[PDB]
Amino acid sequence: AKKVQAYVKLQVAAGMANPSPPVGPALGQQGVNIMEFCKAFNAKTDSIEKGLPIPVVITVYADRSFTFVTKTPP
Amino acid sequence: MLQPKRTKFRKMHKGRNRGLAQGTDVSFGSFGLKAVGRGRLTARQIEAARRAMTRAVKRQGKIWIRVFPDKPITEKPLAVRMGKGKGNVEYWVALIQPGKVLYEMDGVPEELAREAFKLAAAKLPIKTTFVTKTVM
Amino acid sequence: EKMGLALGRLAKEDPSFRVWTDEESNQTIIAGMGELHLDIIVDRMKREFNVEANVGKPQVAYRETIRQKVTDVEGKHAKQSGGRGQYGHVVIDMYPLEPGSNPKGYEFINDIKGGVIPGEYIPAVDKGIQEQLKAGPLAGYPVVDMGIRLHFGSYHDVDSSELAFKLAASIAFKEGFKKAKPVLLEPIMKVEVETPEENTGDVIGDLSRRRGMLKGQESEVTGVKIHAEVPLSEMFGYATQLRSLTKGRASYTMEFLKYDEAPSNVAQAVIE
Amino acid sequence: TSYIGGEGHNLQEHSVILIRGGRVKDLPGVRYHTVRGALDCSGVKDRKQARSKYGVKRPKA
Amino acid sequence: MKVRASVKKLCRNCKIVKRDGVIRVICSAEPKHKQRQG
RNA sequence: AGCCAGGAUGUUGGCUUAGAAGCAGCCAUCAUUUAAAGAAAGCGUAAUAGCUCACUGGUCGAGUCGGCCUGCGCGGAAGA
RNA sequence: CGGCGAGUAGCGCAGCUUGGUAGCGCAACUGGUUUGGGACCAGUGGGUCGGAGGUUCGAAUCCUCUCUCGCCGACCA
Repeated sequence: AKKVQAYVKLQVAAGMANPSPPVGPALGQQGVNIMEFCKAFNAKTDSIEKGLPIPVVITVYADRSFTFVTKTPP
Repeated sequence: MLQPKRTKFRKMHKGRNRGLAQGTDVSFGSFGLKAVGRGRLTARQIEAARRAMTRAVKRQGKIWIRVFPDKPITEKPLAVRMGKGKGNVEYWVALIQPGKVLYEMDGVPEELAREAFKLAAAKLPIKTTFVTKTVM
Repeated sequence: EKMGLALGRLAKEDPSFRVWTDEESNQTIIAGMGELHLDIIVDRMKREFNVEANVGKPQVAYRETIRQKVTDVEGKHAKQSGGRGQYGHVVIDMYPLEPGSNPKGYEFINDIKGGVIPGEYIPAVDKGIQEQLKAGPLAGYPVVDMGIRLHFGSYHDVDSSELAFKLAASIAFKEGFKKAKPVLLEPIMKVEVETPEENTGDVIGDLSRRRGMLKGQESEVTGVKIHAEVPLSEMFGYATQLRSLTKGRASYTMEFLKYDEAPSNVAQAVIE
Repeated sequence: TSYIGGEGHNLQEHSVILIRGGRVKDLPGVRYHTVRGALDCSGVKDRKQARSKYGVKRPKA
Repeated sequence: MKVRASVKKLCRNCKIVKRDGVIRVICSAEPKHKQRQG
C-alpha cells in the first residue's frame, strides 16, 4: 500500500459477504471486482471472528493487484 | 414588545434628553453594551436587538434588557392641518443618555458575548461600546 | 376525431410511441423518446394530418386523507313532511387507516348493538359514506386511509328509510373531516438511476433538487445504480434532463410506490 | 344514443362502432343497438347459447 | 465585482489594496469576492 | 516573513444508523507516537482521494506583532 | 374617517331614561291527542347583558378606550 492508492478504509461486517449495498460507490471505486475479493475477503475476515465489525485495507495497483491488511474491530 | 402596562396619564410631553446617563455599571452580568449615543430608542429597536443576541447565545445565557421604553410618543394622521390638540400615540421610546448600560450577557464566553453585541448593536440607532465588569 | 384516427394510426409508424388515457380526465398521455422525438411528432402532423390538438403536459392525481381521528360527529335528518317523514341519524367515528397493504385502503367496523340502528340498514350507513368518497371538500377528490366506526343512531318507527340513513352518513361524514383536518397527498416515484462513473456526483443534483430522497446508492465495475423516491408531479421532463447532464450515457427506470402528506405550500395549489 | 348489449366490452370513447335497430322499452329516447361482433365492439366473451347473435365465433373445441 | 460601502476579509486569502485611492478586494483566485468602494 | 520539509494512530468515535470517513449537524472536544500535529481554522467531493493550515525541525538573519487612546485625512456622495 | 347608535338566551326584539332583583315571542327538550305526522293542549331548561379598565357598598344600567355593523359627510376653486 502506497500513501493512498485508492484503498477502502473502513470495512463491512466481519462475517458477512458481498460488500455491495452499504458502501456502494466506494468499494468498486477502483473498478475492484467484488468477484475476486469477496471470496477472499471473508478468507481472513471469517478467520478470527464472524459478525464483529473489523476494519480492512485493500490497496490496489494500477497493475490491478491489492495488498491485504486488517486492523482492530473498533 | 415592551409597553407600560396601564400607566396613569395617556399622553405626555416631549421633554429633553440631556445630561449624562445614570444606570452606568454592569449590574448583574459580566458584559454589556453601553450606549455612547444620545437619543430616543424605540420599542421595536429593543426587540430586534434582543433576539439578535438571543441567537448568538442560541439558547444558553442569561440576558437582562436594562432599558424600558416607558415614554409614549404621538403622531398626526397624514392629511391634517395643524390643530385639534395632541395626536395619537403610535409607539413607545426609552430615552438614552451617553453612558447608559443596555444589555448584559453573563456566563457565556467573552468573545461570543463580544460577537453577540455586534449583531444586535448593528440594529441599534445610537453608537454603543463594549463594557466589562468592574468591582465597585 | 382527426387526432383519434391520427394518433391511433400514429401508433403504427412508431410502436415505440405510446397513446394512453388520463385516468378520469381522458386527456391523451403521450410517451416518446425525448422532446426532440415528440416535437418532431407535433409538427409531423401539424400539416401532414393538420392535427392541432395542443398537447401540453401531464396531470396530477392528488388523493386525500385525514390528519387524525374524530371523536363523535353526529348528523341527523329532520324531514317530517308527513306520511313519509324522512328521519335518519348516525353517530360516526372516523379514523384514518395507518399505512397498511390491505388492497382496499379502508376499514369500516360496525359498532352498533342493534335496536339503536335496525340491522338491515347496515348497507345504508355503509354505502352512505361510500358516496362521499368522490366529493373531497377541498377540491372534490377521492380519499385514502379512510376508516369509519359508528357509535349510535336514531330512527322513527313509521319512517327512516334507507334514504333517511343513506343521507345521515352522507352528511355527518364531512363533519369529522371538518373536525379532523384533511391533507393533500401525492404519488411518490421509485427510481433506479443509472449513470456510469463521474456524473454520479452531478446527477444527484437533479435527483435531490426536485425534493427527491436518495435511498440507495450502488455501483459496479463501470457503472452506478442509485435509488430514491421523488414525487411524480415534480418529475416531468426528466428524460431530457438526465441525458441533458450526462451526455446521454444514462437512462433510468421509474414506478409508483406510495402516497404521502404533502406540505401546505403544495396544498394551496390544487385548489381549483 | 344507443344500446350496449353483451354484458360489458373492451372499447370506449374513441372508436368506430356499428349500429342496428332495436328499441329497449326501458330507457328514454334510446332506440338502437351496437353490434356485438362488429368492428370495434367485440364478439362477447365465451358464451354458448344463441351465440350467432353477439358474434361469437364457434368455439373450435 | 460588487460595490458596497463596507468590504471585509471574507475568506482566508482576502486582500485589500488602496489602488489609486480606492479601497478594493483581490482574493487570490476566488472570483466571487472582488469588491470595491471601501 | 519567504525558500526546504513532516503534518500521522485506535478511528467512519456512536446516532437520524439511507452517508456525515479531520470538515451538514450533534456531544465528548479523548489518549497514545512525539522535533510535532487539532480525532481540526479552510478549499474540494455523493462520500473518498487531493492542495494547505494550525504547530513543529533546517537556512537566511535581524527586531517584529497585536490591542487601546487621540489628531488630521479617503470612501459612502445622483438633478435638471 | 369624525360624530352618533345599536352590540341581550338558539333567532329577533323589551328592560339602560334615574343603579340594586334581565321579560315576550317562534326555536330546543319531555309528555298528552292521532294508525302516524302536522296543528293544537300542558310543563321545562336556556342569557345572566360584546370586550379592556375604572366610578361605587353595588353597574344590563354611570363613565372612558378599543373592536363589529349601520346612518350621516369626505363641501366652495
